[PDB]
Amino acid sequence: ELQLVESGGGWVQPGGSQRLSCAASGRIFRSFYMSWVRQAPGKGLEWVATINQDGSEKLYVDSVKGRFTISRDNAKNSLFLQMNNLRVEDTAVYYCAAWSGNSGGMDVWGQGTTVSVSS
Amino acid sequence: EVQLVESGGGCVKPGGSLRLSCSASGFSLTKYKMTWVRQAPGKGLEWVSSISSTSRDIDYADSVKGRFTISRDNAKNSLFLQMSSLRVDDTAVYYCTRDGWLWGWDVRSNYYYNALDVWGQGTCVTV
Amino acid sequence: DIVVTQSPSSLSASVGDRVTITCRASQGIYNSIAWYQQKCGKAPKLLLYSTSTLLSGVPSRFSGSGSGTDYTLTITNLQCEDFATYYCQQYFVTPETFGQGTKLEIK
Amino acid sequence: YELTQPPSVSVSPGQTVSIPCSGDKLGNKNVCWFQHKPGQSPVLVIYEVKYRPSGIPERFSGSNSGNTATLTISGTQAMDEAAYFCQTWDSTTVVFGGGTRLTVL
Amino acid sequence: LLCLIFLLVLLDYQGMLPVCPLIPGSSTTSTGPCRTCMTMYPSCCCTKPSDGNCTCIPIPSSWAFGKFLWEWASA
Amino acid sequence: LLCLIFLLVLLDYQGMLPVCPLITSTGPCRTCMTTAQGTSMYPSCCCTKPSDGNCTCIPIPSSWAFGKFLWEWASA
Repeated sequence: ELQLVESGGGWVQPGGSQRLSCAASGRIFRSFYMSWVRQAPGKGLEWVATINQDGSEKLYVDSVKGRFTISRDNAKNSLFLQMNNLRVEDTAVYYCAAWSGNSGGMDVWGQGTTVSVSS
Repeated sequence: EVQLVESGGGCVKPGGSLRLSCSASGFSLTKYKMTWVRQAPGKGLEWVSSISSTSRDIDYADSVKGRFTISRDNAKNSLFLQMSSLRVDDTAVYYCTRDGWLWGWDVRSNYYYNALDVWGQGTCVTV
Repeated sequence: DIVVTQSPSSLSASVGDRVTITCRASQGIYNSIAWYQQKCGKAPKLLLYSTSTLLSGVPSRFSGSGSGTDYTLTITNLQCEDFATYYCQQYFVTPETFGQGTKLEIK
Repeated sequence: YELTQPPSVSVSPGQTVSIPCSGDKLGNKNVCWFQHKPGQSPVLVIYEVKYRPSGIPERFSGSNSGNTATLTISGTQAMDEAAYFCQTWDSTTVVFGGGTRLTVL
Repeated sequence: LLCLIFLLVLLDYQGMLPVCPLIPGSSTTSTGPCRTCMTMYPSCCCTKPSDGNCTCIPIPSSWAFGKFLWEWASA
Repeated sequence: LLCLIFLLVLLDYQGMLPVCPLITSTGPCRTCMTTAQGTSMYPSCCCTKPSDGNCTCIPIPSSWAFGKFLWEWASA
């Protein structure tokens, strides 16, 4: 199948920046919508971003509108989320998700990276 | 986001020549038939020219037939309209639109006509 | 080569009202009429195509009807955003003739 | 746009339960149900109003009545104890429910 | 074999072989969930992960299989 | 002709020919995926609505779409 692994999540001072990288394990990665969904500690899942196959359609949630930038390297089979001007409420476990063609939702998920934006 | 941005619009002496360059972002021009629509100041919309997906079916309006020259570049993803010998009656805002999606060989009956689904921003040409 | 008359030239209506715009082609275009909305000094946006199909971002208030040569665009509920000029275009055969345009003003 | 779920529901060791999911006109939207066990990545359980992906057991089922989606688990075991989120799109942004931490005694 | 090929060609010319187009990546038609066919001619649809609605494209009425093969061999 | 027939059969087996499963029962319409070459999505359903009917979105078979369609057409 398709396996996604998140990396680059870690502690960062408020107002800082991060670049979470999601490495895929297949060439089918290029054929899927790739989304970032976060789960904050003590809260449920929250969608963050979504990018189409070509990368020409990037969608973000209003909480991280403008602050985050999702972009994919199809040749390298990776999906990066650049977080700029992070906030205290951006502390969460971020998962990359693949909208596979064998399901109507995102049925491929990664382990997740625990971004901890605090002083 | 599907968007078209044209350029090359400005004041031009009568009998001169201008070239309008309409780039597209968010999609590709390779399989779409592109169209030019102008709007004279205080007048209505008017079709100008239309080029097929592979530059085979070129159509010009009877008012601008012979002078204008429409040409696409799918590799560069950009439409172009070379205007030659502009009369004083050619001053208008030109919009580059997207008329029809090709599926199959390049014939007018192999297109899915959605009637100019996305419009450009419009470049003013003043003579 | 197809004369596509559009009527009325201009019409006023209240803030909430149903307004119908008629478009009569010279000859049959076989349900290949499209309705575009052009606001104050902006590029027209496609509202309807194939005489019935709505477009993404278009409010559900706009609707289309008619067949053969006579087609209608109906706005059941109006709003400040509905101040624009509406054009009907036939794309049944080249050249793609547009309508003359109707100016809609909220009274 | 807000999806309203119960904070938690109670299940007998082998009984059937139904996790509801309120919303504004959910009858005209696709609702995907996930399963986020603590410490594990979310697992898609239902990708349409009533359709399950490959490998998900047949016990899960989905329904959408009026403005309320529902995930029904029949013959719930101890391996269904997790948080279930209903996901649907408002205009172009996907929205998850508040979570329904299923409890199996 | 040859008769079968000619029969397939004849069925494809009449539009009886519903080999449907690759749905365009950028379709502006207003839609909704696939279970609500807001568009209807027989169309091939896929659920768009962005807005959650379905993007559809009608089957070509002239040569569906031929057009699909042409577009497959053109890429 | 034999090479063309073999190529068509191979494409049918791989799921490269999205033939509608119509010769009903509504089915899932899975998410859009682009093909190997191109920005166009690969269809997953065959939604069709009659003039006075309902939605019938039957998913496109993956194993043999064209073969299953031909078998259904012959059987009906």
